[PDB]
Amino acid sequence: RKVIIDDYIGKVTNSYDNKCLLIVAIKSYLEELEKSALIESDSTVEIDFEA
Amino acid sequence: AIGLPSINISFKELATTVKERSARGIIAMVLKDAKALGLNEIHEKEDIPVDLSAENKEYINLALMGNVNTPNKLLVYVIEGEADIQTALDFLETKEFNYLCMPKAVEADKTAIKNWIIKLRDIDKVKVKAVLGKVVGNHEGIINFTTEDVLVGEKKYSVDEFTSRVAGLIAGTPLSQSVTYTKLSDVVDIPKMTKVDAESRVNKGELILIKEAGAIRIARGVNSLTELTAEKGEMFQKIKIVDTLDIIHSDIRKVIIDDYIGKVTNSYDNKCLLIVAIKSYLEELEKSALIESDSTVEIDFEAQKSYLKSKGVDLSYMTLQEIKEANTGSKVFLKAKIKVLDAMEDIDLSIEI
Amino acid sequence: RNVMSGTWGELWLDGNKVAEVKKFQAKMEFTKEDIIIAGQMGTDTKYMGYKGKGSITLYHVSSRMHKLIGEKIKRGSEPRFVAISKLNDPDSYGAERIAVKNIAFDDLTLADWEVGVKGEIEAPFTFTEYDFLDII
Amino acid sequence: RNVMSGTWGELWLDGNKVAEVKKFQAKMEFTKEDIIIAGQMGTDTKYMGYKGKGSITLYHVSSRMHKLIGEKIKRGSEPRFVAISKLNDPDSYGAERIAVKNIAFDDLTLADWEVGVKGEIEAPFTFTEYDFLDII
Amino acid sequence: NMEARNVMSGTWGELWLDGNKVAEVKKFQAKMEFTKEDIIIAGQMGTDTKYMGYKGKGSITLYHVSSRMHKLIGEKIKRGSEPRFVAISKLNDPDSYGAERIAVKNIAFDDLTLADWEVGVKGEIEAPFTFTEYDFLDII
Amino acid sequence: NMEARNVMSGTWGELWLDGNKVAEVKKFQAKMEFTKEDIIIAGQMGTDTKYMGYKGKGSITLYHVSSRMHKLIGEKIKRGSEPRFVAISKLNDPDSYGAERIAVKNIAFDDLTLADWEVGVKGEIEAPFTFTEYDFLDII
Amino acid sequence: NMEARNVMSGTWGELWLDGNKVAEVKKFQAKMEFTKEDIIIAGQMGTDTKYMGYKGKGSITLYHVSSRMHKLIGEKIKRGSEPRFVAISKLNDPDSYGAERIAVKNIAFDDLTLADWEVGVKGEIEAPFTFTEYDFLDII
Repeated sequence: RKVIIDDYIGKVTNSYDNKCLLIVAIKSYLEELEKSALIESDSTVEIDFEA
Repeated sequence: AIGLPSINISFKELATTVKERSARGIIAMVLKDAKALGLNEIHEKEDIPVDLSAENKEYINLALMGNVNTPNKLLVYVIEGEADIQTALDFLETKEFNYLCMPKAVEADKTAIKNWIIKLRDIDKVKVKAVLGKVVGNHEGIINFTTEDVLVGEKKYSVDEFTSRVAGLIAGTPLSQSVTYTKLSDVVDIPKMTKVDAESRVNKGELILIKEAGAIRIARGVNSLTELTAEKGEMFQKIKIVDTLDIIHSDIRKVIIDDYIGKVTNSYDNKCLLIVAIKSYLEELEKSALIESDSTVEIDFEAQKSYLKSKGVDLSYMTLQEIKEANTGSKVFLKAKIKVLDAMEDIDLSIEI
Repeated sequence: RNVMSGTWGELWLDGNKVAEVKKFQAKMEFTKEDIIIAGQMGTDTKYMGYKGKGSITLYHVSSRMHKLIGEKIKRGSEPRFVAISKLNDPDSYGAERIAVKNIAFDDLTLADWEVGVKGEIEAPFTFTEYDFLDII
Repeated sequence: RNVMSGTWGELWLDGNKVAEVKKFQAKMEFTKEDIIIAGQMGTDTKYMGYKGKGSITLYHVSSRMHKLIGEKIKRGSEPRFVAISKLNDPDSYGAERIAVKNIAFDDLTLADWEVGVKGEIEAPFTFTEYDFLDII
Repeated sequence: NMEARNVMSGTWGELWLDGNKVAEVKKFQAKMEFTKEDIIIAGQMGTDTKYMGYKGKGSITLYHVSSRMHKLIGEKIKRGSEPRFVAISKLNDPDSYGAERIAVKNIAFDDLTLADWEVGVKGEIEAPFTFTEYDFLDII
Repeated sequence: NMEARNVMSGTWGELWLDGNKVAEVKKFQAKMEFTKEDIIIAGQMGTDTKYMGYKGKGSITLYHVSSRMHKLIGEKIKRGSEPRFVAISKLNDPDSYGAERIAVKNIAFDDLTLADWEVGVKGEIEAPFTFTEYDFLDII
Repeated sequence: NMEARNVMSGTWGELWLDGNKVAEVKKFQAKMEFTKEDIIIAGQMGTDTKYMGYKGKGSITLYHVSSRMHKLIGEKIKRGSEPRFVAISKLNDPDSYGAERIAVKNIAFDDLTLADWEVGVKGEIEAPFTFTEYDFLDII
């Protein structure tokens, strides 16, 4: 929540490329959390197709 | 309207399942009880009405066990202790389903149920089937299960009561597989039966249980249809073939009834267009390996001939093309030929020393 | 005995009847390879496939082809159609119908006109499979 | 029912109406590649793009093409134009207009004449994109 | 006996890779290269050879319909583990005398193609491999 | 399932180099060359191989619209420092099943083309490179 | 942005050799070949390379209008002294975004063509060379 609020709300245009960049940022945060061995290393992020 | 900007993260553990239910397979049960009257759909075990008696609970629990996958949905209709079956049947006409069974019943009511099923299949051309206790009907839509004194646990379940488990097992089977030689873990023992008598009984056309190899298993997956016409086939006795054919027949309804009923003039050109549409639909089913290749759709010549003879038409000295070009008022006759592969049930191995 | 005249010809394209059609034509061309077998002067051939080709010719009454394929061609997705041809000469004994499936058009004619000449449009096409109805 | 006659044809080139025009023609030709799929006798095709082609034919009333492109061709910069074609036969129900954009001409005809013959000029061209106005 | 129609055509082949049928297949080839050493024997001019072993080689070419080749080995190669596959080729021409089927085992691939495209050209992917064993099934 | 329309076309690709989209791109190619050593095992005729590593290779060809390639590395190469880049290739054909994207990392270029022109011929520039790592993004 | 007209054409180039403009020029090409050594690092499968230097190569092809190439180096080569030249290439296409100019320095030629002719064939002379340094002037 803090990461999203700080740099993405209202400062970028809602395009597909920006969505991919935000996905990459979230994936990078999860990978950082991986090295501390809090979760597993199979994390995946993608577009919620059904919603 | 527009609200404050929102960022919400949701955590949910969608991993709570085992023996997942199949998309296909709907069972409808009608029951006699004093409470919970009306339709009560049962998606799973946790949502069971509490006001029901012990007998209905046992029957529903029996019907809740499948072969590989559990049935998609259960429609339980509850009737009062003294009531006629006509009201329940008329209410069920609105609903759609695949199989229908009634655990507690009498000899006279089974005749009404069989007559209703026959009328629905023939007059209305809606493909549904029912599983009945001891009915000797000669129709592919009727399944009679005729073994007695099944010992599930410590109770001598009646044949009509075990028709519920039979229907659940039938609904649970996937399309590719059949119901032959499937073992029932719950059943303990069966009354004595010699091999030749069981073979003759299943030859007559019956659903039975036998003790073979490791444990108890279903002898064969035949239907109640016991005589074959020239038009009818020997493949119509098998349950799996009939189920696939009825699935296909129900599926083509979204092509036929949705658009070509009441919206298009009945002319031979439109008949040809509809034939082309149906063939193009069948090609996709062929490409998914559901049915075999080389399936043809064309005008039913004999039925059209009979309808023409019914009215005042001299069928003599008329060309076959002239017969086909005839305008049959507001009815269309079509005939299709498709093939379905059966499961392995017989093996003949020869060994040379 | 009489030979069918082409005046009695009707065409259905994509489920719509084409009122104006001057001619229709569909053909299957085979692919063969020359094979020479030792000890034989005559040369034999092996059949290895076939190709479907055809064309339509219709008067420029309306803008049918554009409404059919124009935007999808620009977008990058090519549509496929089904066409039905019927030939029923009253003098001849019977009729004949053919269903041609998986049709793809070779080109699009936006505009073509000349002074003192009525407009005509012809569009070649290629197909893969056919089905036969009301065989004579 | 009547088919539009080409006598009622008008052409706008670069925003100027072309008073003398004998015929106008524009076409889109597709690019296809043969693809053979294992297990199938018929051969299928994949669509890869298209090309725009066309031409004009006009009487030699004036020196329009030179004033259009002559000096820029020598200098080394190639100009692009937009052409509009309108076909409105009073007998037919409606009219039809097309905008053809990004036009480039294939050649330039400095002079051409013969004894006893009125001069005519025809200039082929290639285009990329089109836009449709007043569809029938 | 011999006739033109009896010659097998490549359009009628099909290939199974790791138990899954591959429909977008263009060509398939397998071969065995024997190893032979020259030996000169006194008193004879003609040189004679001794057979010592064989090496198996081949390749598969397929239309770029989907990214099938990546999912097989892409992640395993980086970690340091090499997988081995089994391929089955069936050639069934209606005109010829029946069909022949062969299983090629212990297949290991030579390279992985991450991306290959050019403007105006259809995509294709070719992958060479090496094998060790084979079986005969329904040989003519 | 398999159909002609499903084959991907190269006209629909695009390439990002160092975070900047390259519009004048003609073709892009990447590949991974495995390293294998022959091993002869006693008692078996068929030779078997052991996998030891891989080498990455590729190239980019683009129209000579602008002097993009000089500004990247021309001054750095003379001084003795070698830069490393990241390229992303996306292939999105409307007919095929979606799109596939791949990131190629640690790219080092093989040569720099100062000038290349000929009378009557349009200009093109091709640059080969080598890489070490890769990621899979939205693979089919 | 990107359009067909933006591509540079070789008809618009020109070349200055030793301060004198060469009008009878057909093509000009210069390139830099980097030198890289393979390095295997323990624990990683992908091989990595180290950049050590570069080598410059090129060539000039021109119509045989006059005996220009002899007067430059013919007499000096025999005596044992090798001259060095400076070349400037300018590519100025009106449609493209401006022009780019490059100076190639320390040019030494590979060979000298005394005579080359054939009946029915127009004459041409091509001379390859090697260089060491370069400048950027008005790069796009």
